[PDB]
Amino acid sequence: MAPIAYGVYSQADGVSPYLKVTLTNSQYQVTGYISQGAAMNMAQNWEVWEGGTPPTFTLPVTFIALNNPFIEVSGAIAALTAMISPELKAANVGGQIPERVTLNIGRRINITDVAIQDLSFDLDAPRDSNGYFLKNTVNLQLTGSSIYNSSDIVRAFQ
Amino acid sequence: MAPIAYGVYSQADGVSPYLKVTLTNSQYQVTGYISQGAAMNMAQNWEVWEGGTPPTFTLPVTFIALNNPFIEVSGAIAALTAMISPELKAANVGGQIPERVTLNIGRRINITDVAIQDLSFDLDAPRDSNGYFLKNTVNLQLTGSSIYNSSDIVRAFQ
Amino acid sequence: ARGVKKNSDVGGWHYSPAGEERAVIARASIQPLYPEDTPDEEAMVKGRLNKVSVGTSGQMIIDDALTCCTQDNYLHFQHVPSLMNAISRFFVQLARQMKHSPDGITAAGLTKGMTKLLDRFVASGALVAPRDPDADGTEPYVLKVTQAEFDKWEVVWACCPTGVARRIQGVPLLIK
Amino acid sequence: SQYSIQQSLGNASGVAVSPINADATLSTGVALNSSLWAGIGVFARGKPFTVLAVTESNYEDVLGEPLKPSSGSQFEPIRHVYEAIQQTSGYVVRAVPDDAKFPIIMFDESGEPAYSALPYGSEIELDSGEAFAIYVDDGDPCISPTRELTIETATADSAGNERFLLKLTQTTSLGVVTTLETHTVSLAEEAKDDMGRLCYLPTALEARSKYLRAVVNEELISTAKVTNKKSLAFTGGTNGDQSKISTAAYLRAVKVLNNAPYMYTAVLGLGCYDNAAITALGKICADRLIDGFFDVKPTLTYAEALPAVEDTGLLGTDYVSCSVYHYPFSCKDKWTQSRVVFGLSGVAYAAK
Amino acid sequence: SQYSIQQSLGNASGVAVSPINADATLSTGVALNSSLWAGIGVFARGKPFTVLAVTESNYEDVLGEPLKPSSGSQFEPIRHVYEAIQQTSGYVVRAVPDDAKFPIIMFDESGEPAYSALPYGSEIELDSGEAFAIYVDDGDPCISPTRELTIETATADSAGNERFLLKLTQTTSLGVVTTLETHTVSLAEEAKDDMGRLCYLPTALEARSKYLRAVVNEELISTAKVTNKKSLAFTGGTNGDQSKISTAAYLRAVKVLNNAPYMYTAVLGLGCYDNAAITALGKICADRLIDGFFDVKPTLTYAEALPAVEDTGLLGTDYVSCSVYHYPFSCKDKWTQSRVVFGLSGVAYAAKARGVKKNSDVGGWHYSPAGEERAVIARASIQPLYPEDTPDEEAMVKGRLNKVSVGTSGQMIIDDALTCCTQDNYLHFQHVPSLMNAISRFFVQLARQMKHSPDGITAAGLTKGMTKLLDRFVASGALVAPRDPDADGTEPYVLKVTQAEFDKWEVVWACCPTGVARRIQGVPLLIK
Amino acid sequence: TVDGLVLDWFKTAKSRVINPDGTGNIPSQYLLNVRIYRLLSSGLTKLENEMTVFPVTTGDVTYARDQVTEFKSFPMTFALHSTFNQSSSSLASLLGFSFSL
Amino acid sequence: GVGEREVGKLTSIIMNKMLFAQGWQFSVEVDGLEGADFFAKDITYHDYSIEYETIKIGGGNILQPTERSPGQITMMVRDTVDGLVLDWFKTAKSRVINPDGTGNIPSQYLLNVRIYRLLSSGLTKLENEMTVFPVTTGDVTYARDQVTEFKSFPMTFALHSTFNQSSSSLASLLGFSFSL
Amino acid sequence: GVGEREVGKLTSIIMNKMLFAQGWQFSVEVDGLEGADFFAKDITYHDYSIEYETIKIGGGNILQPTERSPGQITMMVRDTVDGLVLDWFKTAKSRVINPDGTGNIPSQYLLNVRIYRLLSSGLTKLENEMTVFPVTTGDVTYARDQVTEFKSFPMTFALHSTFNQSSSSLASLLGFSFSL
Repeated sequence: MAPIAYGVYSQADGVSPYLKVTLTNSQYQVTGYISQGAAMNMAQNWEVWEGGTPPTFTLPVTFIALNNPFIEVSGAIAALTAMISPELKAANVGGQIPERVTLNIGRRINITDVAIQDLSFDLDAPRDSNGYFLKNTVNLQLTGSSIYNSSDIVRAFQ
Repeated sequence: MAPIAYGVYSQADGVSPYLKVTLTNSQYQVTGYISQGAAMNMAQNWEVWEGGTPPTFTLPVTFIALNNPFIEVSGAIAALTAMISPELKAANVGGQIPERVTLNIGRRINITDVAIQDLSFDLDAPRDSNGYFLKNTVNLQLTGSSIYNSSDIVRAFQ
Repeated sequence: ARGVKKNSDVGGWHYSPAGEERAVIARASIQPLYPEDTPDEEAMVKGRLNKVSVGTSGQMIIDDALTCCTQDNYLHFQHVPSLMNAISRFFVQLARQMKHSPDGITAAGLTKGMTKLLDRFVASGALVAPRDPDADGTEPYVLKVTQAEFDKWEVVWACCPTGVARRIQGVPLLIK
Repeated sequence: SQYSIQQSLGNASGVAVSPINADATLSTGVALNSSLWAGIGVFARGKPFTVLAVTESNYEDVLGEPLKPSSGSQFEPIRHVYEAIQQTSGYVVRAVPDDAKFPIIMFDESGEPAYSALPYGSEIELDSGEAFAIYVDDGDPCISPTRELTIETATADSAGNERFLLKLTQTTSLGVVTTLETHTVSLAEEAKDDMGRLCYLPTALEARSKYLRAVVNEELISTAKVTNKKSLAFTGGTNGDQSKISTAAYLRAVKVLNNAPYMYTAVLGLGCYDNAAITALGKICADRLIDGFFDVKPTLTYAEALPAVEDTGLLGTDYVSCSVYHYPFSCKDKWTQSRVVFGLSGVAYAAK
Repeated sequence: SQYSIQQSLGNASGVAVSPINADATLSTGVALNSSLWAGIGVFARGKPFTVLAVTESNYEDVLGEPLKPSSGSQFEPIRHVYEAIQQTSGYVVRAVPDDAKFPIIMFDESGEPAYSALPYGSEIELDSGEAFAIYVDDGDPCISPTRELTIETATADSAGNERFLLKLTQTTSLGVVTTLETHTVSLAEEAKDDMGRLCYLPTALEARSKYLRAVVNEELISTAKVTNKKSLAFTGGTNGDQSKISTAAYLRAVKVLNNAPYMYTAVLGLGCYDNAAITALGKICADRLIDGFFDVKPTLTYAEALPAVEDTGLLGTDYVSCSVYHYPFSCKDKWTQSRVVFGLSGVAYAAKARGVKKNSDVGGWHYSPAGEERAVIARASIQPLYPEDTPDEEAMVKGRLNKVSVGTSGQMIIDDALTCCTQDNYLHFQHVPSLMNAISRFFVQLARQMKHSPDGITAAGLTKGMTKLLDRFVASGALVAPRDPDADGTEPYVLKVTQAEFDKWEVVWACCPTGVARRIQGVPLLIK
Repeated sequence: TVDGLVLDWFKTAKSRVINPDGTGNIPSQYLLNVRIYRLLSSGLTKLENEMTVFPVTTGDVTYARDQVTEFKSFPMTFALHSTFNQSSSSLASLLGFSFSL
Repeated sequence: GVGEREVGKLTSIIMNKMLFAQGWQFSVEVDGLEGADFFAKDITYHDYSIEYETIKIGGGNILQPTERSPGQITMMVRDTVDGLVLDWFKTAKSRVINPDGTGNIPSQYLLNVRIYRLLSSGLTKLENEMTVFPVTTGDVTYARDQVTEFKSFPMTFALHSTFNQSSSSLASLLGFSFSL
Repeated sequence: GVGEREVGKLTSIIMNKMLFAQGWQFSVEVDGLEGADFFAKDITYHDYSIEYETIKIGGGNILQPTERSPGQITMMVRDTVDGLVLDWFKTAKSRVINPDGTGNIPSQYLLNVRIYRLLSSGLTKLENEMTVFPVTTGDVTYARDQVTEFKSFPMTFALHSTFNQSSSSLASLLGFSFSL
């Protein structure tokens, strides 16, 4: 079925599925919680209105190593850095891309193509006996693949 | 009569009509509350006075899903993003425009032509059982269609 | 095993042994013994065996999720009987853990253990709401405990499991 | 495998799709539970003199396909329901004149079949012979499509009671055979399946079966046996004439609608022009404190349509909560692109 | 090893579980004893013509497995008790026709087994042979389902008396064999257990087993021998045709109800429609000053429903404590999801029982047995039986029977609180007879507790008893001050106490109740 | 009381106010109409103040055995739904507190 | 007797003597603690509070409940001859936090505290069950001037979470450890 | 005698008289201080508190323990004729901080405070041992109005660390000094 997933992917967390943030691509899935501080912006350029700009997104997500840190924090951050990191030397020069992932929000608002342009977080949070992190707050900066039209945008929500 | 409207459009909210912000175009209407933080600015350029600048508006509006979130929050934000998003590929290349909306304030101060140049808000507010938002504060940035004259401006208020 | 232990707290036995999430084999140079012969699905499912095929990616896939139960009852699925087996095993483990204990607290302990087990089950998602709310409503579990003599605590427990749509069908329709 | 597609579902598991035929219909939706309407109409299928909670999911299915507008004056109700169901559901009542008859097939002691047809509402009885019989009740004259049944043995019950499986299907003119049900039942009174499902014949017919009803001799059921009969078609069914409907049928529909304990906020004319029916509906609207959407005959010009309201006799303070319309126009058929005339009642109710 | 699990618990410290079961329904309920009640029913299993106290945990088995609607006319009582149990326990009396016979297995001197069947109520006698006999009394025909017995031997006692064990098992249609119990017993005339428990054969059998009784010949017990036997199943016993029900059985059950030495304030029709039985129960209600819950045939349309009240014969000033019910609709089965029809009498009883039981000091006897809190039928897919037929309001009112209307959320409320009291007097309501019945009870127990007391104090005890009981009623709000102050005064109650001789004390009390509002008036108008 | 019916009611109230699953409930099903009336010489009551409120918190309450002369008692705090549009309706209806999206 | 206020007081007193109970039936207990029901003397419980926000609208503000701000439990207890309560607290905090400083699995050091209501027959019924962990006993004073009462102290326990009140038994082949 | 509450009270009283001890067996002492067990009159101890954070999740907040926020010891003491306690405090703070202002090695001025529990035979057993250093005695008042009690003061000592509670003896050839 789907490829490997990280974060609070299973229902065993016993948390509302709606409040879960999900990113999915052909080979990786990351699931997290909709944390405070999220924002988005769309705008245009003019001087006479010239044109528009693609959508922008600023999503901070908090991750908790409730039971299995290896799959919930370490694997999650590894997948995230793999996705943001442009893989342009994978011995396949005929098609190498920095790769884009699809975003699901509230299980009903879907962005088919969005680019993870920026990532940051802190590693100073406390750890476990093995040493894997217990908590983190990773903030993400995301861009639309194009300047989407009104017909493209308004009819994409549920 | 009028096309579809969103927000606190009906009187069933039992709130003073004067304090309602309204935007209207040929096919969409959005009604909300005059929230704190609103501001506006007009200015000119000089070096010898060269010329002027169009009016500018910064309107934060708060929306509450009192009874029907589908029509009051989700539909409202969808209409807003439709309006701000330039629809320049609607199979009608003979006339495509980013579209402008008309603004009514205090039911007495009307801006016939204003452009929604920027929109932003937060999605971290709590939701319902289905998952529609209960509350939001959307800030808007608006521009006049031209550098309006004194005869144009002063005689437009009530 | 890998599917059930993907979950970390207790595991999920409600997983179907069909589809390429698990049923991917593709050893090497597969050769059909009888290329002309094809399996009969209805006779196969009646016979309670398990049949195989090839997926789009060329992997070898087991296209069945049924046990060897002659009767068509809900035991004839695969994951569900494993669900009862797992819950029964856990119940046995907890009962043996609380075994050989003085009376007066045994009932409270067993109730608490079963309640927390139910909590883990609903977290795992195996415990789901009843299909028919007319009889039991949406509350999917029931428990009682009684006594016979100095011994013989009779405990009875009924639960609503879930399913993975073994009965497979579909119909799209037209509009013109 | 995923490459195979079936048509009917038994033990084998697969994904089926619609066959390649000449015609097909659809109806999908969810109930409103907000505000309802009621009205009398004549349609395809459905029990006569019967109320039917019609929604977007059953509007095209249990009411049959729309009839030809030139095929009698029965097109007004079908147009009204077509225009109304797209937005709102209702509790439409349907009745037909006594001329219509439904068919029945009798299986004797040996299980031999005999075909018969009886007027709707008539009750069939079983004498010394005629071991049992099954009659269709959906209202279809079994002519478009046809109803066929295939019966054979099956596995026994946990009690060892002998059981037989029978499957019902509808076959179109072109030969498409779509099953409706396939059930295993037994003559045993206490026939319980391993699921605990009862396999008793009459209980199964009344509970799970929805188009056929069976009468069985309680003294010959024990001695009755089973046979192997394949694709048994009902004959003698007839929808009768619907252009002329008796005022007796009109008033029977009126009183059953009155007695119907189902919520409906409004009443719709459905194109009926019977003056007595219109007056009865008006008094129903009055004494139930609702809105009515009556209409006058479009075929009359204004000069005589103006008096037509008191000609009908619905003017007065009693009929104060109702409204009456007029449509002096002719539009294009959605299917036969012909000059079709029907009222604005359903769309007016929908707008309100 | 120790991981494999056996079938059932034997004698080892361990865990044995049964195979998973799907066709087994079991529900939760704790009785609070708010309104003791009973009824005459015809079921499977259980001792007929006897009162059995049925709780929320035994109706499954002691009452027997529920039958289906198509099996005669005996699903009505099982459904009725099904809704009744969710409030409080019952004292049901089961009745069987003459066709019912229980099976008996006779063991000879050497233990030779023979089978026989005898009608219920008929005695048991043993000939020269067949040393003793054992018969099942649970009411199960032992054929659908089946039960078997096993006999083995064991160690002896201190006195050396032979001891043999009997094991009972049940087998279903599939053939799953599940043990139930086992008991050792010694044939000795003076057999005793190592606890000192009585090991005398019939005595031990009645002491332990609640399912099997035995008869032993005193002249053959000494010479009776034992043997090892397996799979001992009763044959030839069955209840017969339960559809056929006799007025003789009805009256015998009524007699059993009367002679029952237990309190019960309410009685049910419980699917009984025999006119003679209805009249008998009406006389029982009259002469025991209790409440009756008669029901009529649901199939009766309103045209013939009205004469049915007169056909009852209970119309009059005496049979006013009772109520008569009807249900002219069709519902859907919970269990078999079938289009079924059964009376709402038990549902109404449960509704009023719940509505009264929320009140603490005495219960809201005055509460109208209706409303969203009570008037909820909501079985499944309620459909009208006779949409063609139409009721009449005034004819119905003079008929004094209970009809039903729409409720808040589309559910279906009993829109009536009127008894079958012919005369249009203030006691023709339901709350008024409720208060006479309640006060009758309280007066009875206070009198009985003060019975046989030295004189000089009885009047005082009566005075304070009256005061306290009025206190409970005024707390409940049932009784209020009179609405006529000028002529009728403002005192909600008044008392008279005196005596005639060494005996025959007399008390006369008057009280004024409150309103219930079972009809309302409303008129619209507009200021335009 | 003996059974802790007040705590039971509070439990039910807060449950209706907020889903333990965490989602937001409709602010119409868990709203209660509190009212204080003034009595009369004849026992009759007249409206004095009617608020539409919802529970928030009972506060940090102390329970022990040292309460050897008085009963364990606690306060409950209710917050009004709104200082504007003090409206309410009955759930007991065919169209309940639910709405159309 | 027949006056309105006499009727009111009579009703009040009857329903009071029939429906009122003192704070008699109560029991606090903790898994793994023996006699703690005895040694503990006081309890102070708060499950969680729920916070509102104000929104300015015209002449009115509307406050809406967001989120369950969690509470805590505090138990005032006397110890025994051996200081078994301090011993238990030492063990508890040790399991909570490694003295080496690393973070322990938040499943091994979680305790199921429960308060039940007693009955007339001595039986107990559930009243509140929390899953908590120790945090601090507070700044406690010890001296010799305590010449009429015993040295006693409170302990504060914080709930693990106001969401998913779940627990399991360590006594199993698959213990509280997991698979990475 | 045979009533349930009589049984309960009997059990309670027996186990109370068999398992309860007053705050009798206790002893506070410090290395290098003679008679301090006598002169000290009160003790207030706190090892450390552990802080949690809240995290917003849906309708719930989850608090997790991070880190041991340290505590302190405070000892209320009366002195002798010579003010030996003040003398000791002077010496202690002198070793802690150079009056010239430089930082002393945090090994020479660290004291091992320990509280033991006494026994019926007068023996003592370890109850708590901290490695602390003086910080401040607080704002103390002295006058003549103390006409029925002695001038007494508290001293506050801060632990060296909540981690690596280590100490060694200065009395050695390799003293507390080190190699740079």
